[PDB]
Amino acid sequence: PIFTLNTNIKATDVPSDFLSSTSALVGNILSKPGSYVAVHINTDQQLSFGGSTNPAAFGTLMSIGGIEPSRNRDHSAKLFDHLNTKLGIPKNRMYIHFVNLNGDDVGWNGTTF
Amino acid sequence: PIFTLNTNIKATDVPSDFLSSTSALVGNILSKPGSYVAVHINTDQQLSFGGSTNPAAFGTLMSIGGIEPSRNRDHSAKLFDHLNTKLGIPKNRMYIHFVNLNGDDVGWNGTTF
Amino acid sequence: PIFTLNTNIKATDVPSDFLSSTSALVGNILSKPGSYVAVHINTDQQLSFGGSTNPAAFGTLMSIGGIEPSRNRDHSAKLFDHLNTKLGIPKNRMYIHFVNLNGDDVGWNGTTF
Repeated sequence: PIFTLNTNIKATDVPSDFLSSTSALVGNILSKPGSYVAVHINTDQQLSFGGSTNPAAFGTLMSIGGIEPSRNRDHSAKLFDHLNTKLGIPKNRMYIHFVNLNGDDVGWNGTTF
Repeated sequence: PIFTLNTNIKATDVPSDFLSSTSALVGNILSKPGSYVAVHINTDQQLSFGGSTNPAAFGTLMSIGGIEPSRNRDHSAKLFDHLNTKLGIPKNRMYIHFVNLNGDDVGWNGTTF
Repeated sequence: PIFTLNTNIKATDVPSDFLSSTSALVGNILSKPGSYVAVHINTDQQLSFGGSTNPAAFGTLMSIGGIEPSRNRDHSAKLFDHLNTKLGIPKNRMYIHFVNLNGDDVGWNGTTF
C-alpha cells in the first residue's frame, strides 16, 4: 500500500511519529504487512481549499485489494481522525482518493504482482 | 474537485492570485461550488519534457462527474489558456490528466461521497 | 508519456543525467518519441517504506498506449534496474504504478488526443 499526502502545513509541524503511526494504521486497516506499506507526506505546498490557504491536504491511498466502496467509508473515518490528530488539519479541508489497484499494474522488486 | 500541477518553473514566477484565480476557474468549468475546490501547485521541480529542462508542467484535474458528459477538450482549452497566461508556460509543454472520480472512492470530512 | 517519482534521497544525489537517461529509457520501452516524454523526480521527500526512511521511492508511469497487463512486468524489470543503478535504491523499496491513459482524458497543447 501507498499513502501519499500533499499539504500546506509546515514540515516542522509533522510530528516525529507521523510516518510510523501512519504506516501502522494503513497496514492494519488494509490488513497488509508493514514491509509493503509506503507513506509519503509532501509539506509546505501552495495549496488552497475552498478558496483559502488555511491548513488543508489531499492525498491518495492505493492498494491491491482491501479497498472498495463497501469499505472506504470506514477507511475514511479512521484516516481522517488520524490526520486531524497528527497534523491538526480540519476534516472538512482534506480529500483522500481511494484506489483499488490490480496486481498487474504494480511494479515492485523488479517484477509485478 | 481537485486540480494539482507539477512544474519546473521558479516559485517566484507564480502570480499571487494564481490559487484564487485557478480555484474560481476550476469551480466554473466543472460547475462545482468553490467550497469543494482544491488547488495545488508544486514548483521548482526537477522536470524534463521532450528531453529538455525548459519550462513545462503536468497535472491532474479530478472531480466526481456521475451522469454527465466529458467536456475535457473544452476544459483543456480553458485550462491551458489560464495556465499559459498566468505561468507563461508553453501549451505544447503541458499535460493534464482528466479524471472522473466515483463518489464512493472519495473521502472527505471523515466520510465518503 | 509521464514518469513521475517521489523519493527520500537527497536532490544532489540524483545524477545530472538521470532525467536524460530516464527519458530515453521511457521512450524506448513504450515505443514513444522522446518529444512526448516527461520525466519528473521529487526528491528530499518525507517518505518511509516499511516504516523506515532509508532510501526508497514510488512513482507512476502513465502513457496513452504501451502500458498493458502483458507488458508491465517487462517494463518493471527495466525500470527497476535503471533506478537501482542510477539512484542506488533497493528494488524491494520501490513501487511503480503503471497507468494506460485514454487520449480523451489527456490535455496537451490546448485540446486532448
